[PDB]
Amino acid sequence: DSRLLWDYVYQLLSDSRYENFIRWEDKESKIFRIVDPNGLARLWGNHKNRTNMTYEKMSRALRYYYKLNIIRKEPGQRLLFRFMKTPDEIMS
DNA sequence: AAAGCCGGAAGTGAG
DNA sequence: TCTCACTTCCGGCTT
Repeated sequence: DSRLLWDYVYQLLSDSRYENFIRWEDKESKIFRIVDPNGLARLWGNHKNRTNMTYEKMSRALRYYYKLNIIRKEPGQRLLFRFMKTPDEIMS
């Protein structure tokens, strides 16, 4: 479960030490913003012990989350996203 | 122009 | 050995 991207994103959003890579913008509405796409892509590649992980490839995994309706693009600003399901709902 | 964002399609490490 | 959750590559379209 820890290897899953939605689990990793939730863990970073709850740890204030990562506020400069990813952060809540409307925590009540599950709206978050990716602050450092290149830096966030390195944390993800390290998290899965992978090599040559890029944000171009990570964002494709986020677009894969578009199709599963886990997250969606929020139109307010660039790199803004919204969780459409809670962690309990994704595991359901 | 260049960089970013998109989705279709095939590839793959790990559990 | 097989499948899952991405991963890898890319043409096409935005910004």
